[PDB]
Amino acid sequence: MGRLHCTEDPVPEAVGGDMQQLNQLGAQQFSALTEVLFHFLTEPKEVERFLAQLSEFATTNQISLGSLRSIVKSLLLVPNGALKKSLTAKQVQADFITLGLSEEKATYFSEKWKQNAPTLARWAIGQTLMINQLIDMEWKFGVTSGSSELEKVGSIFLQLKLVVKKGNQTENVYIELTLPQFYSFLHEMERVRTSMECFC
Amino acid sequence: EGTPLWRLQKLPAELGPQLLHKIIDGICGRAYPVYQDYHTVWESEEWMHVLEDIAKFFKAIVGKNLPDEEIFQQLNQLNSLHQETIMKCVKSRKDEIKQALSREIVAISSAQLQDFDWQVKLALSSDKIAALRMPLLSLHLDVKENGEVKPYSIEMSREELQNLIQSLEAANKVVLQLK
Amino acid sequence: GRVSFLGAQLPPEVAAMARLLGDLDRSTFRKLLKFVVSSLQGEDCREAVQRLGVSANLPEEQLGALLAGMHTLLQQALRLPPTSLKPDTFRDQLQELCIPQDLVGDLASVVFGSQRPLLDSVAQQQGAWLPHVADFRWRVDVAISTSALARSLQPSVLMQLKLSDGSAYRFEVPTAKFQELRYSVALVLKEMADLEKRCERRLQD
Amino acid sequence: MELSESVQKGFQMLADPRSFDSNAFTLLLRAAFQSLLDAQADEAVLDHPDLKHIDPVVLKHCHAAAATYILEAGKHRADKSTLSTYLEDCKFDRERIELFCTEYQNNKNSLEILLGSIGRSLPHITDVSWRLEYQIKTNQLHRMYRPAYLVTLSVQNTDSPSYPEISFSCSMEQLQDLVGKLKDASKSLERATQL
Amino acid sequence: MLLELSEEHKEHLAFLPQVDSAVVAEFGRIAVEFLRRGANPKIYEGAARKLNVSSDTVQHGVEGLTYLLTESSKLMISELDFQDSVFVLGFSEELNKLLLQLYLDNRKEIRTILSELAPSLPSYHNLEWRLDVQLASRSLRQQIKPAVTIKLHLNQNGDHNTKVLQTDPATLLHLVQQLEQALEEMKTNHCRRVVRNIK
Amino acid sequence: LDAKSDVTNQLVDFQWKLGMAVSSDTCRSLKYPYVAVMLKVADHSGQVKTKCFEMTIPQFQNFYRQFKEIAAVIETV
Amino acid sequence: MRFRFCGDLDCPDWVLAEISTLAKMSSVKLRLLCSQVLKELLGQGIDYEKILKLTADAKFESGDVKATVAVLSFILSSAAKHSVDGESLSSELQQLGLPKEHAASLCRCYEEKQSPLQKHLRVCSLRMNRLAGVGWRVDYTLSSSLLQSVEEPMVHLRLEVAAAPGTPAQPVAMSLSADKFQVLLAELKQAQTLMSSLG
Amino acid sequence: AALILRESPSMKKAVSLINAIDTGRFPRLLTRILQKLHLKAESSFSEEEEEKLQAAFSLEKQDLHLVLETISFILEQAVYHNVKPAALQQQLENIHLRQDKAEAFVNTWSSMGQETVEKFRQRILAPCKLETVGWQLNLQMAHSAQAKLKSPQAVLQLGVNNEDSKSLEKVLVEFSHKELFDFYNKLETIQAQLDSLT
Amino acid sequence: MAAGELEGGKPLSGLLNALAQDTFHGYPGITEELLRSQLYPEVPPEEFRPFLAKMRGILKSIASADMDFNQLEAFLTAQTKKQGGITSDQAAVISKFWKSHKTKIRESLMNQSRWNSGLRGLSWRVDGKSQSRHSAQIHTPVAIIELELGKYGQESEFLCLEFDEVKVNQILKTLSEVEESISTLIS
Amino acid sequence: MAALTAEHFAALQSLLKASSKDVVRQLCQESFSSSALGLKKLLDVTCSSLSVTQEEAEELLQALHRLTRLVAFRDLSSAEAILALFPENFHQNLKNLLTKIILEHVSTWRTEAQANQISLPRLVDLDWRVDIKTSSDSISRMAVPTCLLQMKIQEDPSLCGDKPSISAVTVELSKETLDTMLDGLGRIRDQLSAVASK
Repeated sequence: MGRLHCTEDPVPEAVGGDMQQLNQLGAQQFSALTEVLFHFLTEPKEVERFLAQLSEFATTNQISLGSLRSIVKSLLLVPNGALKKSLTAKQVQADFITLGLSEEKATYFSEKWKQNAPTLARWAIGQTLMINQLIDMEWKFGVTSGSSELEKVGSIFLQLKLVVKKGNQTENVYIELTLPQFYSFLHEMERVRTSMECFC
Repeated sequence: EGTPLWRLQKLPAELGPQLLHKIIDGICGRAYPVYQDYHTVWESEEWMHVLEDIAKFFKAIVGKNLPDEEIFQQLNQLNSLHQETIMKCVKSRKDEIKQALSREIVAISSAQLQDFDWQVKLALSSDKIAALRMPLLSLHLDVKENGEVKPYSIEMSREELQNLIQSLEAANKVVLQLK
Repeated sequence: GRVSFLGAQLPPEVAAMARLLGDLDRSTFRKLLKFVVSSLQGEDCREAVQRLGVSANLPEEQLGALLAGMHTLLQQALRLPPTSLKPDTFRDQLQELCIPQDLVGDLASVVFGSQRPLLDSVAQQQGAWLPHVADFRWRVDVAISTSALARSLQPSVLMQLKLSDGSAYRFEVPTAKFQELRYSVALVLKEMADLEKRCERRLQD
Repeated sequence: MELSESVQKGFQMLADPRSFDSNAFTLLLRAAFQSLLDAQADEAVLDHPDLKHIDPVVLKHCHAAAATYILEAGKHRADKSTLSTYLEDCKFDRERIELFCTEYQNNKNSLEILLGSIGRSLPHITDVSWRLEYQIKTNQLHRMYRPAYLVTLSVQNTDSPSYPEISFSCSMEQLQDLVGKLKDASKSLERATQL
Repeated sequence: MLLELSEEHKEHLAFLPQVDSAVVAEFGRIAVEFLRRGANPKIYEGAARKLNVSSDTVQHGVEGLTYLLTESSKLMISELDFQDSVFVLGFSEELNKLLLQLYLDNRKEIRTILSELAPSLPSYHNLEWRLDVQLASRSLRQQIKPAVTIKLHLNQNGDHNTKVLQTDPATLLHLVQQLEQALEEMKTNHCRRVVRNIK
Repeated sequence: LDAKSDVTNQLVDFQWKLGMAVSSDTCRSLKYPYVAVMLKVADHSGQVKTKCFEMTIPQFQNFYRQFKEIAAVIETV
Repeated sequence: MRFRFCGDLDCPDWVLAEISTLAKMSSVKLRLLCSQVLKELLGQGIDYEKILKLTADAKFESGDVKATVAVLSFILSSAAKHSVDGESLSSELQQLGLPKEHAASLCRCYEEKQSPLQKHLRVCSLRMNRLAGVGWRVDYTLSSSLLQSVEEPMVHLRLEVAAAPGTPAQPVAMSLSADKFQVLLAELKQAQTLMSSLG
Repeated sequence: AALILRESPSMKKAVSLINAIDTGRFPRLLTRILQKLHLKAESSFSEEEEEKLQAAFSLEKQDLHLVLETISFILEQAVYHNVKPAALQQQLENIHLRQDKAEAFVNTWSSMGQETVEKFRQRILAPCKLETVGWQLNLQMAHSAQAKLKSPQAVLQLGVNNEDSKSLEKVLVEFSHKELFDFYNKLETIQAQLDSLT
Repeated sequence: MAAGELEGGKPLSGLLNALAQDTFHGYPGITEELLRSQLYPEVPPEEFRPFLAKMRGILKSIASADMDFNQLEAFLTAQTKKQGGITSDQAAVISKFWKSHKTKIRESLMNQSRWNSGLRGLSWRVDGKSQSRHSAQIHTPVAIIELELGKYGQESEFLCLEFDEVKVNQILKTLSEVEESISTLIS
Repeated sequence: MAALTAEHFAALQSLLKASSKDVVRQLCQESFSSSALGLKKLLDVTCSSLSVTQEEAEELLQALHRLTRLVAFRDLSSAEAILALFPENFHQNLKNLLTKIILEHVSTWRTEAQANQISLPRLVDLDWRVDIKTSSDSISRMAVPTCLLQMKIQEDPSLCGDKPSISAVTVELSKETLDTMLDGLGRIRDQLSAVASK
């Protein structure tokens, strides 16, 4: 095989045979397979759905599940490397042609990439590391009227609940602030905001 | 620049052997030296700094098991009296440090048995039968985990003890192939 | 009517004591009595019992028998109120136990002297079993505004509690549940008052 | 009694009048016993001139040998016959044998007390306390009118001296059942003695 | 005591005098089942739609009847107190007899339900014991140390819990003696005076 | 200077061991070679703590390669 | 005076009473009930509908079937605990007053099950946990940061510790040096050799 | 008037879907949603109820989720501003909700809004809150160190929830009448402060 | 006895596969009654069970032993020549099974041997620092790291860390000492 | 509310045994301030300062606790407010000294009661750093902002046990999350401004 953008490592000849099988499959079959692949790419965690739709493809086309999973992986290779490298559709199409996909079908898959890559990229960024990401926040203002020490009181306060992500776990943090501490908190958060707006 | 012993140079050599020996005993898990014997030599911050630096040096020297020509070259910084003091303090007892280091290598794992005791009982009778007359053993284990020691207890019949003995013998028939 | 302070029969411990003390040195008996009374007051004495024993040349088994029997006797005598255990009944029942009259008088000095009300004040301390309130505190607030609601003005009471075992708790309660708590407490207080006034009279009948 | 070579070699040197005079040997035994039973023991135990004239390596080796043998003799409940037999195997003379066995017998019970102190045991019950109450009314039921008991056992954590309490409640049938099974547990000792 | 109804509970019961006595008896059976099985609003719907009545009124009726059965089983009022209660409610003697029958046939079972709402106190379940003798240990290989091993079974909140314990024989004889004295104190006269007079 | 780093954890030390398993009661020939690593860590919670883990040689080599990528990136950025 | 089947005590008042409730059943039905109780002691359980249909025609209440199951399970446990024989059981039962054919009906059941029941009671005696199993791995260490050559074995041990048969075991997992492992093996062999002289 | 409701393409899609769905069944489902709106722990429908809802609407799953989410956001804003029904009707008209659906919306709001407003008003934010109270009353008769007692004792239980553990707790206390009188005086002082707040 | 007749290649291969899946891959849905009712529905349990058990024991004896095909042929020779032995066909299918399933089982045994916590994975990013309350600019990047860890059969632990360039270099040197040890020992 | 008694007044009259008024100031501030843990030490301080017995010290410290807490609770911060508490037989030369002492400390006692009143975990410091993510295990090149936020939070040892165990929390915010949180926080400002404008 020629040089590829989606992989720096060599590729098995079985991928080339599968690409000729993409040329052997009919246009409707190749389209349905492409839709199954983009379904897996966009929602791979729905493994039961993926298995259902690939079993449907198997029984529709009389293709054995081993060959189906082979041609799937052989064709997912390029989308996978394109997502890794953030490749352009031109490079993806050139890699398909290099692997052996006929130019029309590589153009079709290139267009189906063009129409999906941004949401796929957003999903993949959503997979990167975030530390203690804020899920949600709640707040309650109030005026204290009394206590065990004072019959009448003038203190004013703010309570917050912060909801926090800790891997698969979650946590709730409860805190209380005085009014001047609320003012200083909001002032510091505005200093953050202008510092964030400097670069966003 | 210099090796961590550079701090040692100030110590009077007639006080060196006791300090270095008692710190090596500390490496062996025995009692470390009392600060009162040396508070005239070092401030308490410098005292804890020497207690780190000397142990780190002796551990480093013996861990790479370097030959004494390379040790001596690694002591070109030391004064000759200290050079000879440290050289004898290494060559006289490096093997206690090596056994301590292999014990610390066993500590690179999640849990360790510190120590154990065993007791043998005869049970005469129970609320179920007046003539139970059953021999029993209790094994007590003290296992380090998460930085603390947990007590465990495992009672055994004669049959359970036999199964344990047979499986331990099966392990020993392997250990004897390697040791 | 009279009641046997030991109960229906003497326990073997007090018989074993009574047979041992029949010729004991009164000074050593007085020391042992001081130790027993101090240990009923909550102190601890193993070093004083030991140095007395070696000083008195008393074997460990004889000291144990003496201490155990005197403790059982005085604990049973304290269990009855001193009005019911009238001093004639006490002296007579110890005479039936064949205690020498000097030691009967010495035990009476424990059971009827100023040590008596202190020991009573200590005996009452067993009665809890479940921890009493240690202290209670509160804060009452008006929310005014909330993430879900531009305005609210609902009151709420924050409350915090500590218990004599060292447990402590903090919780907040809405006004309706506070009214339910206040009603329940007033009800139970009324029922307790009525029950006390019934029992205090009917047990006179 | 199975023993290490280091022990028997130490005793084979303790055997010899030229290595140690029989008085020096006896003083070295005294030093060993002190080094076992005194918590304040220290190297100053070797400072006596009948000791200090021996080579310090041999002195310290034989001190450790003596202490190890004393510990093993205590553990296995050695006696004058087995002691004399082992010392004859170590070629001791009759007087040094008798001086050993007499000093062992002099110290034996402190060593028995020492060795039996080792090891853990289950939390041990120390006392019981009870309260008796009449249940009268409750959140929903106003007619309860029934007796109940509130019981507490005081215990020590024998493994770490500290004193929790276990507390529970009994109806009269549960208390009678508990008492009956404690009585059976007591008669167990009589039946085991007469079994 | 008299189970005087609240004005709300009066208004609740005042529905039933319009219902046919056989259907008031059916509502009684449903209510005294709901005391144990819990309520089911489909019954309120069906019965109201059969009566050509609004379902809220039947719901209020049935639940007022359940509250009457609960409070009467909590108090254990006499037959004549219950009769006076339904008379001041103003029910007809047909319904008074019906309600009295519904009460007397089930108040015990309701109490066997309502007792579960008392607060949970830990309580005894069972005791197990074993006499055993220690004979050797790693440090001291002949000895004789008897003890009574014990296992205590307890429950709370309907759970199961256990404790492992030990005692010497002298302490065990002291435990027996003390807990025997606990039982003797229910035979003494003062407690028998309380139990009889404070009925 | 201020503890701007305190918002993240810090590695106090890295220690490693190389070994081979030889057998188990389930298999006479469990010839599995492995690297064990012990990490000692200090943190904003206080008290120095340690974690240990064990990984096979290909997993170790992937970890080492990933640190080579981190180095190459922080050199490139 | 005393009953040998009560362990040289007097018979409990509730047993001496409830054996008269046993006397009210027929001898063949008592035989069947005794067999089902022996199955219960062997752990096979018992079922309310069985003991009802064995007894409901004799107007047994639920409390009567429960109490007769209780007394049977008691007397047969006490019989097996003291390992007393069927003729002695029949004698003490006649001294209590159980009819001759009823006593013989109990003995014909007990005389078969006594040895199995005593074996079961020996197995069912109190235990401070049980060792369900052992696992191990032996490894060899080549080098470390702390020693550029080690060349030393190490052992991993797991004890599966359980409360009772069928309870889920928990793994006590620990690593040992080869020295402590060999010392542990030698000490356990000593404890076994001692214990084999006591059994 | 100030803006009450955000306008966006996702809301425009959702209201276009809402206009395609019938007006007949919609207010019943919205009422169930409105009944559940204050509940965080569960969906307004079971998976089988959600399935039959999707079968009735015939929508694809994410379109039904967009519908239900936007009506939830609508009701959250209606709660937050305590919106007057006519103002909500005008606001929905500016969203281009069909007039019959705007009527069905404000009739639904009239049916449950104050009730749901009150259910939001009573919500407690603290990590722990009191749930229930119960009591037991006994007469003490004797104990291991004194006899001929006559002391009444009341045990009190406070039922509680912890929202960090998500579990019950049952605190238990005793009072010797003296502490119960003191505790009652403290509770009456709390009541005096709650009254004086009025 | 039916054990001598369960020879049907398709159902017997299905049974042998399902026993390997249950015993080694831990498949929960496979049971004696299911295996019987699918594969040998007419064979009564009392005659399927003994063969089912004995063939499982043979499979365990092979799988636990790392039998090569000569040791396997010898073992199958014993299991066929002995009274109550398996048939030559049963040996042949056991041979073809081992000949087609060896590595997957052995790999499962290696994977099962967990003792120390595993490295389940590593995730990382490098952030360039900028504005802060400490200084209007900060002049260095940092690596933000997190290992995922845990014992076998338990939820994952997570351990997150921050390194500067100096720490990254020190870690790389340390790991290179490991690679040089490995390469020296395998060379 | 808890109030003084004749025995508290009799105990208070012991306070004239002070060797100097600084003793009076100290015992007032301590008996207002002291926990049940502090009373054990304050008893010995009182005995050392006044030669009283431990029981007389206990009665005096109880009387001063009751008095100072009552004064703070009712805000009896005026002479016409405080001077009527003491009975007509009280020591007037104590009456004036103790009055002026109380009227000087009450402002401090009033001030610190707003800290000693109960709260959820209280903020005590905060820190933040904003950084740019540049590369990852998954995307080789990127450029977006992130904020690291940190808070240090105290808990009450009364709940926390032996120590207040001051502990740290960090939060990471993307810009959409920060803008949403400020579209929270600003609402507090706006509603407080509205209430002040009301």
